Amino acid sequence: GKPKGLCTARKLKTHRQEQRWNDKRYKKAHIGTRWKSNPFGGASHAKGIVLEKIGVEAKQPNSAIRKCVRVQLIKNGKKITAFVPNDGCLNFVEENDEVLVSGFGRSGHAVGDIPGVRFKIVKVANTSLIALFKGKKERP
Amino acid sequence: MRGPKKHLKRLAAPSHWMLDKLGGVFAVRPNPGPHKLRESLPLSLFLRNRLKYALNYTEAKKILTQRVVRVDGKVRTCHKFPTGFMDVVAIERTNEYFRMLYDTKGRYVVHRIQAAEADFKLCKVKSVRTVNKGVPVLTTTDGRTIRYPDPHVKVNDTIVFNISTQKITDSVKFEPGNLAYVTGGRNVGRVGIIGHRERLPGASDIIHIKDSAGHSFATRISNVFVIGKGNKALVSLPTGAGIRLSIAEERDKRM
Amino acid sequence: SEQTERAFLKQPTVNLNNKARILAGSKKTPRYIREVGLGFKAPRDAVEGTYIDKKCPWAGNVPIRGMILTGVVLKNKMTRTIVVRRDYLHYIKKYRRYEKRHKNVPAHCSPAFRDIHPGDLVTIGECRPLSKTVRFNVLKVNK
Amino acid sequence: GISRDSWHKRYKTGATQPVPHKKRKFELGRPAANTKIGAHRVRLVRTRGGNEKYRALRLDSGNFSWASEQTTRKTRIVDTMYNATNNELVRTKTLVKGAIISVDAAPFRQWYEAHYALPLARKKNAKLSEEDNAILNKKRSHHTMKKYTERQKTAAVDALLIEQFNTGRLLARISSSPGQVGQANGYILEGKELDFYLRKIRAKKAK
RNA sequence: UACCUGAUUGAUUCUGUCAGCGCGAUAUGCUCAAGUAAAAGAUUAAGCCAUGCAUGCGAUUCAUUGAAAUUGCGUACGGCUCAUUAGAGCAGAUAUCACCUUAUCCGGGAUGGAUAACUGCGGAAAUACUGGAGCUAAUACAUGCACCCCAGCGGGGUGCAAUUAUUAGUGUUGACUCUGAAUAAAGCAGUUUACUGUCAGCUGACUCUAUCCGGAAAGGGUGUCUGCCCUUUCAACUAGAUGGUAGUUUAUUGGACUACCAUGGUUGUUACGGGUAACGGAGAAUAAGGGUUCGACUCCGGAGAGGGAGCCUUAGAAACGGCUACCACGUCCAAGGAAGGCAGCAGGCGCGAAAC
RNA sequence: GCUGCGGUUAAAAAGCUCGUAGUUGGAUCUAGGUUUACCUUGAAUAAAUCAGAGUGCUCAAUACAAGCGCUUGCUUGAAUAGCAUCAUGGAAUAAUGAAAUUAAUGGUUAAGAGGGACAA
RNA sequence: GGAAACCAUUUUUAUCGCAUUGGUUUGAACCGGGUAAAAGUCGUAACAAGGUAGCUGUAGGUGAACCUGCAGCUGGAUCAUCG
Repeated sequence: GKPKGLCTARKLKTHRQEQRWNDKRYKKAHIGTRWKSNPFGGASHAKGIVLEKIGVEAKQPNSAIRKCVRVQLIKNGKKITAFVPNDGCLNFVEENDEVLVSGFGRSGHAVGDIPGVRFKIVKVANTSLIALFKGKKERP
Repeated sequence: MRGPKKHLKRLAAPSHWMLDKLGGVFAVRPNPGPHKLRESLPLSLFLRNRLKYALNYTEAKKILTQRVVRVDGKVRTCHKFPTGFMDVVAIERTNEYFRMLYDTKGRYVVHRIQAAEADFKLCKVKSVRTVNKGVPVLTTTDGRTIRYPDPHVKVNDTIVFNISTQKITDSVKFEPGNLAYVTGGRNVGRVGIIGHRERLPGASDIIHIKDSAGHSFATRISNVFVIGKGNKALVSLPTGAGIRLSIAEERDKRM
Repeated sequence: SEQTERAFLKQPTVNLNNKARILAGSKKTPRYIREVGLGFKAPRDAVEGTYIDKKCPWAGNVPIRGMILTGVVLKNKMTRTIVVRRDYLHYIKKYRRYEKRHKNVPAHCSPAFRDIHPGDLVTIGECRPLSKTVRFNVLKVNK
Repeated sequence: GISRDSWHKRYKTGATQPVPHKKRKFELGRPAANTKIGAHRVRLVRTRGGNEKYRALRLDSGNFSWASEQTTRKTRIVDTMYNATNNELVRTKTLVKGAIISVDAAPFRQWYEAHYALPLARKKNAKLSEEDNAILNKKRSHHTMKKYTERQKTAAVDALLIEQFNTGRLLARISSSPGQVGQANGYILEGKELDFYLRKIRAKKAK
């Protein structure tokens, strides 16, 4: 059982702090290497340069080739793989393009049947991918 | 900072001045003088808000440059002069005399008095000492120093000071049973009869005061100001007689 | 015995050399006691004594003002200085419980208090900075 | 420059302290005066608030005091004899507070003879010089002689002081800080203090 | 409003997380009738900055009302930013019997010589650069107008502040080596209106300027008690370090510093070290209660002005829209030299997801 | 998870014991007919913000105003609530101290606590 | 008597040199671990007494799962066997 004495405040506080580190959320939010490990460095979006277009085989039981793109981030030069959402939108993305990349939705974890991809494309050539898909705007 | 400060932000201004929040970034900073910054009121504010004789702070200066306002029998032309507690402000042109007194809430009011009242004021004996040449003096809480006072006058006592003759007239003694005004603390603006005195040697003594309504309240001796012998006040008091109305009683009285 | 240093120590406000006393032959050297105050009695060792210490609250020039604290003598190994340990309890609101805390307060121990030992309860009065760390003077030994 | 800040020191526990700010003017120091025996030389120092201090670099005349007789005479500093702090100050003739020095005895002897109308351990075979006679063998009315006769009642001077007067140099102690007030005012040693310092000087000379 | 719902199984009950769901911050997509308040280059680059502005206004008036210049006062406040910083800094209480102060309050205390504007002569490619020659003012500069001793006939000294020493004990404070009263020398350089305008009737009354002493107020420097992040893959740390005496320095206390001496001081009640994408607080978001997280940012306190260091002037600065140097980086040169500091407002470049 | 989690099998009882710091510690002194700790009440305690009183900014978010006569005016609001220090009272609970010429001269009991002795 | 340049020295001390040390980041031949990925190769270790019950600690060996020795456990395939 936990201590219950009237003069055990130090033990209770110190034990709580010691055991908070065994918590994934607390450790993930206070470890100290978060900025150097996260590709975005704690940001929500990041600009990058497209290096190549790749296809990722969907996980089972699904079958498809998800059209992803390899990007190098400008702010730190780290390489990531980002998903190009919507149908036939890989055509809009040319090699050596400036793309805005955002998280995929699950805070650094893969989403759906796409394995190992944690980012998606929001803008290409300073144009919204959704706008291009909907026909609102055209390629600069 | 690197030296003395000359400004006073509106939000940093004393709350009891009751300035409006959105009335600019700054407030008139009282000059040093007879009264403490937190327990005073700029002569500019007196005309701007309490009296409404001046619409703006250029008009306050215009009024005061005419040499028409007397404080303690002397003409003051500085709009930043720190008028404070028990100060006689005389506007000769309009033949108006006020004494700066505290409301029960703890705010300065417009207490209009007559010439007989304006001829004098009360001061608290802050010190009794002997200056060079072996001459006795007493120093009050408003900075005044008076030479050759009655040897029976001690600290914390009240002295009636004649503005016309610059002389002490009477001395009321700080002892139990005398009327007393509260100038600081949360009991500011309250008037009662001095009761028990807790004598803390190395600290500030504590004074218990019971008002005419039977309400008791304590405070620190440095906030107590004797204003009369027994129960008779040497000066008049604003409407309320220093009776702290309860919050329910205030609504009932309003209705 | 009182003079054991490289300089002659004497109470500044006492004229050891007065013609009247010298001619009378009086060997009785007057001693200055300042009567600390706040209801504190000058120890008889301070009143009738030959030691000179400019930092004694009674035989010295150290006014006592500020805070009056109490504690337990922890160590007496310095020259006329002791370390006072003050024990208290700190309350942590979240846990509604206390924890033991302590702080050491070095204080100047006048030679008037000759029977000072680790364990004795003492009272200390605040004074002006006497050294880098000393700002308190022993006033009473409750033992 | 020279600073008096408390930081830059360790803490009671021995920890290094954080530097709070750049050196501030109000915590400055200045070089020591290091007053020496020599022709009068006092410089003026402008201090905080517009006040002033008097840094004495060289001093020769000191305005000393005889306590038992309750008088004060201006004599001349001859030499430095003893210093509790350090011997280098004695050897370099530095005038610092609490320093034991040798001063001229003649002003005090003159005052004594003009005040009690008695010799001060005058020589046992030498006739008084004319200036001495002008104050010793002077002749005035019995009305005035009454005053001197009364004061002669209490005139015994300690033997240890008489020995110093014989040599003509008096052991004095500087009671002011020449670097702050610009003067070397002090007082003549006598009694247990005189015995203490005499014994110190003789022991160090013997060594 | 003290709340849950989907997902492991053929089906079941659990543990358990993931996902959903409500609010807020920042960015961003698509889209936006008129109005009203209103945040807004903090995050990274306390990175770099073209160009404009952001600090100027009684005495002295032989220029033409008042220019120019000499004085005096202010520019130490205000504005910005959050880099440093973990007994630092801050919050509450509290000392300064250990101290410093312009402006503001209360008491007390009709002398002489020279220099600018101005005239004139010049140098430099170039500065808010300056040397000579001839005048001339002051609120500049200088000068300043009852007790002790000797002798009780008579001679001297004694203003304020101030150095040292001594005497008796006129007020206080909880307490004073405080404040008063005396005595003695001495040097000490501060001070007790040669100001402006004057008015009334030899007699009066003011404004102004200058000026010290004592006490306030306002501001500041330090001192004390309590609280304030993570970390043991930091457990022992500390040598001016802890204390004593004498001095020095300071506005003042103090190992602040020096000489001699002692061996001390902190620590599992977490010292010491390390990290911080750390300025502290008032506060902000969320919110049964208990809390969790944050707080660069309008108010209060602190710090800095590219990085360090040093100082002049002053009441106040270790000032940077002050100077002096070095470091880094720029600007103009006729190559001899001369300069610069937007983390002020507005703008520019970089940086970036991110700001007129 | 202090309020307020869980550790047989789902993650989790150290192989076991001794032991310093820490934490926690039996009952017992005026029932009847000296210190602390703690609690109560006051004092000292900037605004802005939050809560909250009043007040038709046309409502609201806001703001701190305003409302009446008749002209030379009267009366107003701008409240109140929101660790450490000092003092006051209370004496349960929990620590802590007293004694190894007269008087009752001065040692609580002996835990279905613990240790030690003695038996066989 | 006042005083500028200049000289000497004390102090604060930027800055520059080596040197030592702490903290971050990072190249690298080669040597390895982990994870992920619709339909590769080799076997059959485990789940039934999984065809030699399984597992723990330890030691040795073998392409690989694994095998074997020693001492334990039942989470066993026995809650039991007659005195």
